[PDB]
Amino acid sequence: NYIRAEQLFRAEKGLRLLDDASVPVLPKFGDDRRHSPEIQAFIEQM
Amino acid sequence: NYIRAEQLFRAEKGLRLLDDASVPVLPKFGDDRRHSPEIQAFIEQM
Amino acid sequence: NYIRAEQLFRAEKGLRLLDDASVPVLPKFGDDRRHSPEIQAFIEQM
Amino acid sequence: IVGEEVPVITTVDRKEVGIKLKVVPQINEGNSVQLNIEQEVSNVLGANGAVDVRFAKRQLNTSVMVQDGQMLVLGGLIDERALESESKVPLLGDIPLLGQLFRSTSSQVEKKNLMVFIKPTIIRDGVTADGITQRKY
Amino acid sequence: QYGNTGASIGNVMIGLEEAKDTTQTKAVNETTTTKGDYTKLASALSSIQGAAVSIAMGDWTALINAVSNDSSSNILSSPSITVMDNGEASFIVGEEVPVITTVDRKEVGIKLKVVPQINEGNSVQLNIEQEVSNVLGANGAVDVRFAKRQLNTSVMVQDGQMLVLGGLIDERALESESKVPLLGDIPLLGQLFRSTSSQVEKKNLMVFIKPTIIRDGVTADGITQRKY
Amino acid sequence: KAEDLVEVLKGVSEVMIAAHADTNSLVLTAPQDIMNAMLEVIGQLDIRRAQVLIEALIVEMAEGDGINLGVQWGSLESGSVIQYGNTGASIGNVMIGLEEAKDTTQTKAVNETTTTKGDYTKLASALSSIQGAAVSIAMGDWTALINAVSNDSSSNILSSPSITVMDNGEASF
Amino acid sequence: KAEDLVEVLKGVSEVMIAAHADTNSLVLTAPQ
Amino acid sequence: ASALSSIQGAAVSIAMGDWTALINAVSNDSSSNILSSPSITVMDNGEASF
Repeated sequence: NYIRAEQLFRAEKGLRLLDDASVPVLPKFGDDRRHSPEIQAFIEQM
Repeated sequence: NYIRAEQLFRAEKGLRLLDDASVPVLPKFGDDRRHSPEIQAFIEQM
Repeated sequence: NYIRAEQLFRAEKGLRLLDDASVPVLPKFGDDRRHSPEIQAFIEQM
Repeated sequence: IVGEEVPVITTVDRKEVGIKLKVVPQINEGNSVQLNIEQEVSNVLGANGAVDVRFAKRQLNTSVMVQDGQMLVLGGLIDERALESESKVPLLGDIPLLGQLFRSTSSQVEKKNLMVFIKPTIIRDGVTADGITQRKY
Repeated sequence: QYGNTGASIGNVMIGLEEAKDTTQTKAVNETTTTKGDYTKLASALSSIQGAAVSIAMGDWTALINAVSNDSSSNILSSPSITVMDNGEASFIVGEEVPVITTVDRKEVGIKLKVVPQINEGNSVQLNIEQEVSNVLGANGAVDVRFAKRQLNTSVMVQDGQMLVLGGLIDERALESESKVPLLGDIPLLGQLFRSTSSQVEKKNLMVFIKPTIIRDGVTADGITQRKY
Repeated sequence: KAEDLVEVLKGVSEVMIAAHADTNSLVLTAPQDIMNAMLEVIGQLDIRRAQVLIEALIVEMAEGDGINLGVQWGSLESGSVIQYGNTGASIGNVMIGLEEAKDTTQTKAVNETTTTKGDYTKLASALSSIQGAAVSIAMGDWTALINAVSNDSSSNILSSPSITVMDNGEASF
Repeated sequence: KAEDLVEVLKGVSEVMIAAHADTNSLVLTAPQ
Repeated sequence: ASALSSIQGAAVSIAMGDWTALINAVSNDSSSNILSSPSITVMDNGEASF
């Protein structure tokens, strides 16, 4: 959770030239893998 | 506590060009790791 | 105490361009480590 | 192996690079197959700088037990990178409107995925081998 | 003049004078003109990262230089190898690179070599050797130098729970300064005679491991189905 | 591990003890009493191993300071210098460099007169080593070169590496 | 450490003394 | 330049009637003071390098 906190803070002030969803951030502890927000949005449609 | 005292003194007269929270300083004896002041502030909001 | 005497004499006529508290001097016999005078002054405030 | 033998200094020696799969199955007396597997995917990269060519090599060699006709995942890698960099005067580059004139920003995001799966199939009768060969043919 | 800065006023002024157009006169009435090379000025400016601004006032040229380099890096790579109990597995995504010794083939990259054995239920014991390398140029050295961060240990992890093998937390602050001294002490005008170089570095590494025990075929199919 | 255990149990047996590696199971063959003994040894050598988290902490704090100031003198017409090696650059190389940098003229009468600009390479070689203020005050052909600098340095470093280990096991990091 | 102790105890025994390293425990077999 | 490079001090040429008297004088005063103490913590009967 220390690193995850660091990475969430990296995502709040994000890459200036790129979308803030592109910065790698650990999943919440114990939740394994998550699809990207856009990809996740796409998946629900199909 | 000798080194910690030295480092606190380094933090009182800090880096002139950078924020004084960027100088590494040992945590108080026995307290392990602390988030940065700004990061800590961010964490409480979420 | 011979060397300590030499070093105290080095501290009486000190570095001409630098503060005389910067010259290393042995602590009084048996007293182990001492904080610098300025650092010591800082410590008491906190 | 589908690939190429390339020579490498040592003298010199012939080393094989490419897609290579070396497998040693043994069959539980029905269904599940045990696999001692050594799997590599390589290719030749120029040496910069190095004494001799450098092989890009991703291999995993493990021992798995897979059901008869079902797929099982041997291996994988999921890699993500974000490298941001910046330079500025500083003070002038802080201004919101004109700051972009004094800043140089270099941002990069890399991502990579590797999965290695294996599906055995047990051929016992001749009609099974003919059934598989017929569709792959 | 200061060494903290990218380029020193000496090479800059010398370069600017070499860049000027020189004229060579021989009277009696020949006068030749020639343009000077920029190679010294080009050699002086090549190292500038930042703002280097020459303000010429009364033949005294004050060269101001200032820069703020802000860098960041964020990396997650997780390699999973699926192993038979008590069996060993190697995993490498990387490259074989030759190294003098003669020469030899040494593997660099993400590599995980694990030898699990299973407590007859739940907890898994792991003899693990884990390395993350990459090739760096040799400066100066006889041969390429591998950047290598590895930890090889033996841990005992519960069935489906994550455990932290290793880590590093590194922090650095390097401040440097130069001044006349006396003039650089003045509060208002001191910044004219000072050269300050400050730097703050920070780094974090955690290495975690999650085993999962596959016993039934439905479990392997359940994992393979989601990773697929 | 069976391999470790079989080796240990050889002596207790003295019966055959064979380690099956892949199943990590060891096969005991003995009479009844020796069997009940070796099962009580194996029972007590099979215990769980606690595991330590070793967290080192390394603190390296450096600090530095220095003040180098002095005045040098020179007259190059009849070469006479007050010259010092403590300083960044010595008045000799500086005055020589400044003279080499001047524009030289070469005259041949009868009425040819040529002019040529001098190189800075000696002056550039003299100034390259200056860290500080080197200021030449020229008074009555005596050029006094003052030089003064205060170098204040600092360093602060914390790195702590933690390796998590099984008890009695060794770990490299 | 068991390895140091087993070596030392060989003479006292003179019975089998075996050092189990991973548990750092030594197995004694002797009369009462 | 080769002759002056080695001067540490005052070298002053007084030219009088084509006789040039070169005076040279210097006082080099140096000092050094150093304390370093390394402490290694050891198990009894065990050896430690630092």
